[PDB]
Amino acid sequence: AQNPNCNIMIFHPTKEEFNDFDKYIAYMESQGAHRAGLAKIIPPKEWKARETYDNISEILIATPLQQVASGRAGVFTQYHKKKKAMTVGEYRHLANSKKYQTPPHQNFEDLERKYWKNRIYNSPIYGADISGSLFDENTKQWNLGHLGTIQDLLEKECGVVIEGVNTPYLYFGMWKTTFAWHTEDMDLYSINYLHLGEPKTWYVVPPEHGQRLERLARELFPGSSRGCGAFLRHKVALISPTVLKENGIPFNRITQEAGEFMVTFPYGYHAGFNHGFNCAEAINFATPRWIDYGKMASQCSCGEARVTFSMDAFVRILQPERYDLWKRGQD
Ligand SMILES: O=C(O)CNC(=O)C(=O)O
Ligand SMILES: [Mg+2]
Ligand code: NI
Ligand SMILES: [Zn+2]
Repeated sequence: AQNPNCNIMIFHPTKEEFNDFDKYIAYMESQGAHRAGLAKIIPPKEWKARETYDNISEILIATPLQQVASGRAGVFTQYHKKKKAMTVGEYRHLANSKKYQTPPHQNFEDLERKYWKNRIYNSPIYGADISGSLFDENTKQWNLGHLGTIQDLLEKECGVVIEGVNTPYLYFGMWKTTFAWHTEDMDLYSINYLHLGEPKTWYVVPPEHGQRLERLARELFPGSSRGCGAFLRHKVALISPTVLKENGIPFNRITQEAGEFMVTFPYGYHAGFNHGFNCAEAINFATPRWIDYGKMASQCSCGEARVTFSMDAFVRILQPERYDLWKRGQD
């Protein structure tokens, strides 16, 4: 088997290899990339997402979220406090303010250390889950707004027609803005392009050891666990790499920089943080290989996780037994 230590692999497609998205995902998985739970894709030097980002200040962040932490440095939950709307311009200015800017540091490793030591003592504001794309419509390759849809994948593989659409989301980040330990909705893939700004650091557990993570999480957040058997779906728990080492949880880390794609694979748990003001775009996608992961995906039936319109149909078709109890959580 390829990639038996489950390392994060980095790919450098040629522009010829960058034409067929589905094919290159399949290629990466033939080299074992999926075993890590995450891969890096460096686009070919010829490729451009768009001409410039000169005009993006006028994008509105309707609901910025202040990420308030509770707990110890390496084991904490965060809750999202809703703030007043602001433009990307206002957000970027806020991200560069003395209160919120990235501190002095030698390298990513020094900054990682400061993040984990000082994360809980601060409340950065995130512009997350904003519907839209910054890909130019004339960008034909790896345009996240022009991928085949999950519904069409489901229909090609299983013969069933369902409602739903699937569109990209933008994420405006600043120093310390954090994404908690999670898999994608329905354990789908995700693809994330870092359009501009400072880096994003990612941690990931191999899908074949996801249950080990889940078990640690139940021990670390014992109340949350009683409340909901898929409480990582709530996207609030943080666990540091030190804590993961101490408890024997296999994992890897990598930093994504501007102009790079990351792909998460079905049931690859991930978490991470932003180094400073940036903007990423992301979307879930599926392959034939996803269908069984979707069949087996854990669901939140405590009602905290509150998920998209399009997820109804996935659960309804792939998880008909779960569908009576799950939709009562969604309503
Ligand atoms: O970019 C973020 O903050 C979170 N991104 C992801 O979890 C993803 O693309 O799967
Ligand atoms: Mg604008
Ligand atoms: Ni994700
Ligand atoms: Zn729940």
